[PDB]
Amino acid sequence: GRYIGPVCRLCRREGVKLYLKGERCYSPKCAMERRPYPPGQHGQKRARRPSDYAVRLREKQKLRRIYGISERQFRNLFEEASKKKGVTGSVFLGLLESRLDNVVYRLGFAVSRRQARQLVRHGHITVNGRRVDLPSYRVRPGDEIAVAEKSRNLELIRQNLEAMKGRKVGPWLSLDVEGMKGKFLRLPDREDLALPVNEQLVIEFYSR
Amino acid sequence: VKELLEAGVHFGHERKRWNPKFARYIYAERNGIHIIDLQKTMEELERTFRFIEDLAMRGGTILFVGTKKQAQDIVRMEAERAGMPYVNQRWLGGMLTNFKTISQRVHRLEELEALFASPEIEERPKKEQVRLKHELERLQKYLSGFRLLKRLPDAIFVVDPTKEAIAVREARKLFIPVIALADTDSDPDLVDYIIPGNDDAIRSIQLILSRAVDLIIQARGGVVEPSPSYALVQ
Amino acid sequence: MLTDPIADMLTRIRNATRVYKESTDVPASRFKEEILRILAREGFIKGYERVDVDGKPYLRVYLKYGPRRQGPDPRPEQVIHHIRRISKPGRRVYVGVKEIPRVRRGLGIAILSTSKGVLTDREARKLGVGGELICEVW
Amino acid sequence: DFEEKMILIRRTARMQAGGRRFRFGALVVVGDRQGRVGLGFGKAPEVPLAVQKAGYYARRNMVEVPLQNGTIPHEIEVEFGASKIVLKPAAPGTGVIAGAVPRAILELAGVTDILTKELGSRNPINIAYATMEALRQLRTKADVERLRKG
RNA sequence: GCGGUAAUACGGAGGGCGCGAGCGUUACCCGGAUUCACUGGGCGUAAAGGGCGUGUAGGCGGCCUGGGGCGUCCCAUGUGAAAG
RNA sequence: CAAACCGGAUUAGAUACCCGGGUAGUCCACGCCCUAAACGAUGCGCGCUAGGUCUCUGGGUCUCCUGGGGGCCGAAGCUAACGC
Ligand SMILES: [Mg+2]
Ligand SMILES: [Mg+2]
Ligand SMILES: [Mg+2]
Ligand SMILES: [Mg+2]
Ligand SMILES: [Mg+2]
Ligand SMILES: [Mg+2]
Ligand SMILES: [Mg+2]
Ligand SMILES: [Mg+2]
Ligand SMILES: [Mg+2]
Ligand SMILES: [Mg+2]
Ligand SMILES: [Mg+2]
Ligand SMILES: [Mg+2]
Ligand SMILES: [Mg+2]
Ligand SMILES: [Mg+2]
Ligand SMILES: [Mg+2]
Ligand SMILES: [Mg+2]
Ligand SMILES: [Mg+2]
Ligand SMILES: [Mg+2]
Ligand SMILES: [Mg+2]
Ligand SMILES: [Mg+2]
Ligand SMILES: [Mg+2]
Ligand SMILES: [Mg+2]
Ligand SMILES: [Mg+2]
Ligand SMILES: [Mg+2]
Ligand SMILES: [Mg+2]
Ligand SMILES: [Mg+2]
Ligand SMILES: [Mg+2]
Ligand SMILES: [Mg+2]
Ligand SMILES: [Mg+2]
Ligand SMILES: [Mg+2]
Ligand SMILES: [Zn+2]
Repeated sequence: GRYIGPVCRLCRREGVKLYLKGERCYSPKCAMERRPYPPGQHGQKRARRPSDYAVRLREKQKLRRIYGISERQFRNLFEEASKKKGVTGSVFLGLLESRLDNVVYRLGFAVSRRQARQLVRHGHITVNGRRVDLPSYRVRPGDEIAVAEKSRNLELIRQNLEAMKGRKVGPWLSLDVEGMKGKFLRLPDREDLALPVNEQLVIEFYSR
Repeated sequence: VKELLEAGVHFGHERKRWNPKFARYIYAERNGIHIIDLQKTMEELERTFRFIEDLAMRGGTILFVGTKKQAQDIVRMEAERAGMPYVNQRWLGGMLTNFKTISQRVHRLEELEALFASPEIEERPKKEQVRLKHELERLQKYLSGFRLLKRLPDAIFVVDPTKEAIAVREARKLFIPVIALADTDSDPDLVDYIIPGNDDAIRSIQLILSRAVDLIIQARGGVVEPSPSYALVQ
Repeated sequence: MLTDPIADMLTRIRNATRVYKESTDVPASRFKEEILRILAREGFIKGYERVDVDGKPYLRVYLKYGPRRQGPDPRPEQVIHHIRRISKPGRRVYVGVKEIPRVRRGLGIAILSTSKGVLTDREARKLGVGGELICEVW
Repeated sequence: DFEEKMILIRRTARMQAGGRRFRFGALVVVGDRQGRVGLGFGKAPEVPLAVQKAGYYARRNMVEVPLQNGTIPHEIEVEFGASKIVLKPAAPGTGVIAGAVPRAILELAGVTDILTKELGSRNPINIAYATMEALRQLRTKADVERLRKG
């Protein structure tokens, strides 16, 4: 997807299992288990107290590097979520989570988001029966996210959905397998996601 | 536990070195001396003695502080009469706010007297014997009845607010209620329970602490007689 | 001379309370009095009354404080924490009804003078006028 | 129990014949995040001691802060020395918008949404002593009503 | 503020942080700067009381009542193009 | 009496401090000059907010009370502090 580099060296910088890879991250790796310290020749010496700033910075990185998104595109969302009405923090989360590239991951078509990004850019994903090849596209509520009719018997997709048979998908998403079809029921609320981010902090970093 | 026309001669006192804050409790400037509003001395006494009652009933202690020499001896008897402790010679920096650290001096006195009932007063070099026996001297001299205190007291009775003002300040910083025998040179508002009498002149002083300790015993359970002091005040 | 007689009073009061007087005397005017009417109503004083010193007419204000307090410094809380002239000579301050200020989220008042007469902030807004913003009190 | 933060530690220095002789100071805050905060200034010979000392100092000197939905009753401004602090209530979602010193104090008090301005001298010590005073001075409609009844 | 022979501050290397079809630089405007302060500052010793008076214009002006309604406040109504 | 100046000393030098002289000047009148650490380094007016003590000058029932002026100490409060 974007960033396109070593992802698990980011798991190892945030000191958190980030799952930027899905499958193997559940193995005995994700980088974290076995070697859970920072990347670089130095990331194993006694860590100095993070400045007030680093703390709020590293926390944003933790959120942005999850959804795999340019800072230019992250901040654009945050500012919008800011101007918007409601707890500007959770509206932000609502917005990231409303992204098509991510909703495809949530409905387990891809096993990662990097994989879900490409699944869209290569046109295997449809919204409301029309095709959408933009990771950015904002899913609204009531929309149905299908797997493209002529993409259905594809290898990467088959394994990915026989694995989805018998698994639960978020309380704000519908999903029927065999039909390769989801449904965006509602914008998730703050306690619906289990993100390892303070998020309150992310707001503070964008007013430094 | 009363007397109203115990003006006697112990009503008004002090000239014009007054705290103007003491203006309510004064009657007139009868010839260079403010004389104390007689009535108020008796009705402040009402609400005051009332206070002290509930203190003896609940089983708490009152630290009697009087350093002024014209009241010094009187404090010793009336404070010994009641179980309560007294500060009599001089008042030390942190009897209360430093009450732990100060009590090491108590930890030593009680323990240094234990040296003087042992075979080790014959043992130990006389280099120690002279020093460690004239050290016990001074200890018993200041803490003769501070040692009775094992924790901070529930209240504190001072005979001169102005003069023992370090005692007062320490009480407040630890929120310990101040009873005080006050007159025209003092700041009444700095005191919780006031007996607007006169800090100096034994004829007052003792009368007050007599009747007060009367009341303390009377309310604890003992109902007693005349005092070791009384008209033995000359 | 006495250039602002309202500030004189407002102040006279501020001064008296900070040394905890029982009452204080201001020389009298209906307009001054019409303010004390509000001070009194809203709980800031105990009330006032036209006394008479040396044969000239004053308004004795009766001040009001908290209860005695704890620790060092037992001087009670003030009731009139804060009280200050807004409009003054050579800077008169007038406000529309849409501009009458919310003082301390209403924990305090703001007396103003309108053509319906002297009034609190809440009074004018819930009565539709504006006027010369006299003073905040909180 | 209580949460400790520590706003600055510094290394003061005095002169004695032949050399300077050092010392350390620590400003620390304690809070239960439910309306209680304490500010402690602990000076002492070596660093971690000066912290310990502050924490203790900070626990006497507590302020009972009257939170309301994460913010404050009125808006105070306070002068301590040449430092001025300005506190302003804000609706939910605003966050602590504050300089790094009253932030320490406010977050630990449990204010989750507020507006702030440091005005005048910005000495971190006097600024801390000021927001403490600002907090000490908050009244609610509850306690104001008591004041002006009778 | 670093460099005077053990440089995390110079030049290279490995590693790391930040953005990324961009990233840096210089220039300019507002911000932080309550640092021209109306909101929101000061002048005994930090910059700042005129050497002192007399007084012109101007600014400001005690208590009570009545008229007017300029300031001030309120209601209605017209105007405030489109773009932004 | 004393800038400049003329001498004597001192000194490494001594265009200075010390010593002996000495002109303007210092004084007066009239006319200019308009400065200053022209200082309380604190503009003028009025109102308010504990007291104590010393002093100058009024008044009254004259142990004291009541004005005006000059100091000191201090309540509240203020001040970066000193202080006020
Ligand atoms: Mg005395
Ligand atoms: Mg200031
Ligand atoms: Mg500054
Ligand atoms: Mg080298
Ligand atoms: Mg070096
Ligand atoms: Mg280097
Ligand atoms: Mg550098
Ligand atoms: Mg800004
Ligand atoms: Mg500006
Ligand atoms: Mg300035
Ligand atoms: Mg100078
Ligand atoms: Mg100057
Ligand atoms: Mg002058
Ligand atoms: Mg001039
Ligand atoms: Mg000048
Ligand atoms: Mg004039
Ligand atoms: Mg004129
Ligand atoms: Mg005029
Ligand atoms: Mg007028
Ligand atoms: Mg008229
Ligand atoms: Mg008109
Ligand atoms: Mg338009
Ligand atoms: Mg001569
Ligand atoms: Mg000569
Ligand atoms: Mg000539
Ligand atoms: Mg002349
Ligand atoms: Mg005479
Ligand atoms: Mg005088
Ligand atoms: Mg003071
Ligand atoms: Mg001071
Ligand atoms: Zn991983």
